[PDB]
Amino acid sequence: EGMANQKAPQDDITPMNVSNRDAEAVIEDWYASEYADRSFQNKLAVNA
Amino acid sequence: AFGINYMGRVSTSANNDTQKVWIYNGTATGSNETVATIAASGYFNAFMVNVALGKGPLGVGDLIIINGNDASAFYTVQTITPNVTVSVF
Repeated sequence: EGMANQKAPQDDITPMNVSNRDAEAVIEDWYASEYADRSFQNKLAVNA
Repeated sequence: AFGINYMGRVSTSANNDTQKVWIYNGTATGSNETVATIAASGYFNAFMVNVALGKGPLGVGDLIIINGNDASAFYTVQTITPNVTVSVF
C-alpha cells in the first residue's frame, strides 16, 4: 500500500515506500488411465 | 580570490523559508587557499550580486562546507551586509 504525506512548497518530494513480495506455486502432474481390450467390444452391452 | 566555479549547492530543496547548504573548494584543485583565508571577512562578497543591499544567493544562517588546502570545517553565515561574514560550526 502507498501512503500520502505532506511537504513544504517547493520542497523535494519524499515518497512513502511500497513493499513487494512474491508467491510461488509448484506444478505437479497426475494421470488417470484405463485399458479396454478389444475382445470385450462384442461381449459387452455397454461402451467400455 | 573567490571563484564562482568552485562553489556548489548541497541542499536539494528549493524551499526558501529554510536555510541552504553550500560546499566550497579551496584545495589544490580549487582556489588553493587556506581555511583561515576563506573564512576572512568579506571573502564571499564577490558571490553576492550587490553586497551593499544584501542581494545574492547567500542568506543568513546558511551552512558552508569550506574545504581549504590545509583542513576543512563547517561554517555558518552570520551577516550578508555590508560584508559576508562566517563563523565556525
